[PDB]
Amino acid sequence: QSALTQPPSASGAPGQRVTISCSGGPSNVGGNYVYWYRQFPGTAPTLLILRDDQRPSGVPDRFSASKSGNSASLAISGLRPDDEGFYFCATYDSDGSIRLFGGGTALTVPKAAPSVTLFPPSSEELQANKATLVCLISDFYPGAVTVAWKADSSPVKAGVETTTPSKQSNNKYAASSYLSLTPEQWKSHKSYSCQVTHEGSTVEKTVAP
Amino acid sequence: VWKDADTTLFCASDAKAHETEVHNVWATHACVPTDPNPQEIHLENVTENFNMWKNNMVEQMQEDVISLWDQSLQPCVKLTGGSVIKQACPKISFDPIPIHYCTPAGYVILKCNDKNFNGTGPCKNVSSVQCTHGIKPVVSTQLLLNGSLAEEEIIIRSENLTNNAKTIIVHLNKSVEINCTRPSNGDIRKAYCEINGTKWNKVLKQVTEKLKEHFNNKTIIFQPPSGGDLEITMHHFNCRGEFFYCNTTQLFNNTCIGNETMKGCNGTITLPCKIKQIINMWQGTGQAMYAPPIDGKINCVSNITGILLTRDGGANNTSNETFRPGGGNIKDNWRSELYKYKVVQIE
Amino acid sequence: QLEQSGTAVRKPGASVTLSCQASGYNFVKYIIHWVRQKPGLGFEWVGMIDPYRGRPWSAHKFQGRLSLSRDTSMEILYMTLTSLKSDDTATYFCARAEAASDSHSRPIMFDHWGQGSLVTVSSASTKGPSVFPLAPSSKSGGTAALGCLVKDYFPEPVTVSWNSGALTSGVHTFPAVLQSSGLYSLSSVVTVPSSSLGTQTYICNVNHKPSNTKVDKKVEPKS
Ligand SMILES: *[C@@H]1O[C@H](CO)[C@@H](O)[C@H](O)[C@H]1NC(C)=O
Ligand SMILES: *[C@@H]1O[C@H](CO)[C@@H](O)[C@H](O)[C@H]1NC(C)=O
Ligand SMILES: *[C@@H]1O[C@H](CO)[C@@H](O)[C@H](O)[C@H]1NC(C)=O
Ligand SMILES: *[C@@H]1O[C@H](CO)[C@@H](O)[C@H](O)[C@H]1NC(C)=O
Ligand SMILES: *[C@@H]1O[C@H](CO)[C@@H](O)[C@H](O)[C@H]1NC(C)=O
Ligand SMILES: *[C@@H]1O[C@H](CO)[C@@H](O)[C@H](O)[C@H]1NC(C)=O
Repeated sequence: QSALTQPPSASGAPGQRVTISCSGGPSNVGGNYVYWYRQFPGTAPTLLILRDDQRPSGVPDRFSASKSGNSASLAISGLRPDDEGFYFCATYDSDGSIRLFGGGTALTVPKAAPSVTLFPPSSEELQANKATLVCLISDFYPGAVTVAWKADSSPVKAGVETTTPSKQSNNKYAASSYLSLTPEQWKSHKSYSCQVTHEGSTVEKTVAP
Repeated sequence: VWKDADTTLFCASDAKAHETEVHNVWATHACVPTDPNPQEIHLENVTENFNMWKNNMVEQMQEDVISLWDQSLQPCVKLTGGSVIKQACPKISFDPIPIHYCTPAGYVILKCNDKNFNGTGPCKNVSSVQCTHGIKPVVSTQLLLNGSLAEEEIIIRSENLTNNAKTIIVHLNKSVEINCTRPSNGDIRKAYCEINGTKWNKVLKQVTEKLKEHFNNKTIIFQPPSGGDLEITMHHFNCRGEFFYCNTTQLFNNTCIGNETMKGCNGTITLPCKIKQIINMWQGTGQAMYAPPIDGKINCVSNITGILLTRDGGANNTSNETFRPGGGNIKDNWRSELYKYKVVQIE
Repeated sequence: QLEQSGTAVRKPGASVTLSCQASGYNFVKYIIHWVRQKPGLGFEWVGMIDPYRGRPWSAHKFQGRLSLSRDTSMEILYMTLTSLKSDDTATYFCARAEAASDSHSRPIMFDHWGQGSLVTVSSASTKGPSVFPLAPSSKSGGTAALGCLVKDYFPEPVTVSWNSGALTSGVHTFPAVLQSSGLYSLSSVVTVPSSSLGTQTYICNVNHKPSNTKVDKKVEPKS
């Protein structure tokens, strides 16, 4: 039986103490215990807390677990940075049935800015009777922005798709914005804005022959 | 006085030395004659805790039969790990005899005599013994055969009721006959087993009625094995050295129960079975090929005394629990007999 | 000790085949729960595959659809699933447990996990590319950028290089957006100075597998 309910976690700071539960529809002793996990690229998602055992070989002490109620509490006194990753609860559900999992939480965590870049459709594409716009998104922090295309002085209401931020190498973020145009419309409407907002002090370079 | 302990037991038998039948010769050589007057004194108002799942006696029997099988039943061919095995593959004389397991000094065997004992936990009516009762090393899958019966109710035994991964052993209070035959003198490997449908569906009707009491009057469901090898998925067994794999699909006929005077579900049941010479040993030890069958009339008749079961996962159905035949393994065969016993060290 | 591995894309409606090779001992007494991942979220029990016997289990919810598989000897596994769907793009996993059934430790838990077995499920078939040359704004700011227009290709992924990979300054292999109809739009840029030009022109670099389509299309600012 049993369910689960988790808030995303957490826009923390590189050190402060945090305490996150893995609470199930069993709001009783359940989840009686849990495994919380690391979960990385090319890596095994790597478990943190065992029950019926401590931390295995090759594991350090700073992770303690304690509950009461359904009030579980995965606790960090000393936050760490490569906690800039994803963490999930694992269910016993009475050794079944059946075993559930948590909502996942990540902590990498009011001021701009990116270096913004905008560019117009290539001729060859217009030689292909098509046209492709690029409003790129780059060199900002955090990877949390609100994209806004506009008709220079008026709204834009379509032709557009927002990514999941797919960060740069520099741990400052990366993203790309693109607008849908008819070649007719590409050159029917004089100018197309692309205000990707990073902490609302949003500057843009636009394109208009 | 004592404390829970594990130690190595010995075996006893009335095995006959001239029989070449392997159990006779073996027990003739590996086990001893019986004690004609073994003593048992009951201790008044004493309660003791048990754990049927850890009695190395099991480990000893499994190990022993395995060692035997590994050294006695050379197939014409064995495929194992990185090696390849070839040979002549000869005929044998085969017929199990009862085996008793008995304890040495400084240890004793404790027995739960609680008629309704589940195999773990306290037993109010406990006795002590020097040697066990006679246990047939009945090798079977799905079903436990020719075992001891519960003296009162059919008993359900399991390591973790919540865990569908834990095998359920069903202890019968009534034996059920299965009659398997390759008739004298065309498929030379074709055989069949006849079973009485009525006895089975009746006891089983009773078991279901009983199961609901444990499953909140929830719907009780049987399902076919999800899949797998014939070796694990079928009732697999040996008669005079020849290997049977029998399909138990027909048995979980849900429609055949409700006391509804009905068709299909009736009469003497004749189930078709077939034989395979080549198998993967469940010991995980590889593959075996044995030589071909005898001329003539082939027959093995058995009493059914126990069952191994696997449960379907998938909670929140809230009305039903779903089950599929097949449970653990032969250790359960020895376990099904052992729920009331444990070895202790005398201190 | 534990390597999952699989290929990415096939069309929906069909069926599939999945591995996870591990250590023999881990195959001795540990069933392996297959679970799956979704874009950035927490796991799903699909079923269990025992190390022994091959007694299979997974939820009844595939009764007509399912089959489970393995290899005892070769220390290796297979899974197979029916009814693929265009929306079914994400990573799968395998996990063990001593299970109060291994050692005298007696714990049940997902000890080690899979590297992940990627998925990319598209009804669309392999696709010939739409490549285009991004006229950079030829143009204080004595330093500018150009890149390529990665359009209309299928399936994943795209390779990017510059000066045959020799170029990396401000070079950035930018994200793909597998856009609605199913065309990823991937990007890459590279930054250049006011001083290098007249000789210094620049290209984006790709090879599309199911078509063996090796593209290097010249990016120019317009006539
Ligand atoms: C079980 O209980 C009855 C009633 O007290 C007793 O006569 C019997 O001896 C007990 N069984 C054993 C094995 O002691
Ligand atoms: C066998 O066990 C069932 C389970 O309770 C019971 O209903 C039935 O009466 C038993 N058989 C006999 C002959 O008593
Ligand atoms: C078992 O089957 C044989 C024939 O295969 C038959 O002769 C015999 O009567 C059957 N068993 C019983 C108890 O009748
Ligand atoms: C289940 O029971 C019905 C009712 O007698 C019968 O017609 C049907 O064939 C049975 N299913 C089997 C034998 O698989
Ligand atoms: C099964 O056993 C019952 C028990 O009385 C009997 O009435 C019936 O005739 C038997 N059916 C067979 C042997 O097919
Ligand atoms: C059960 O006992 C009978 C009687 O000796 C025998 O013929 C049969 O082979 C035995 N089978 C099993 C599996 O115990």
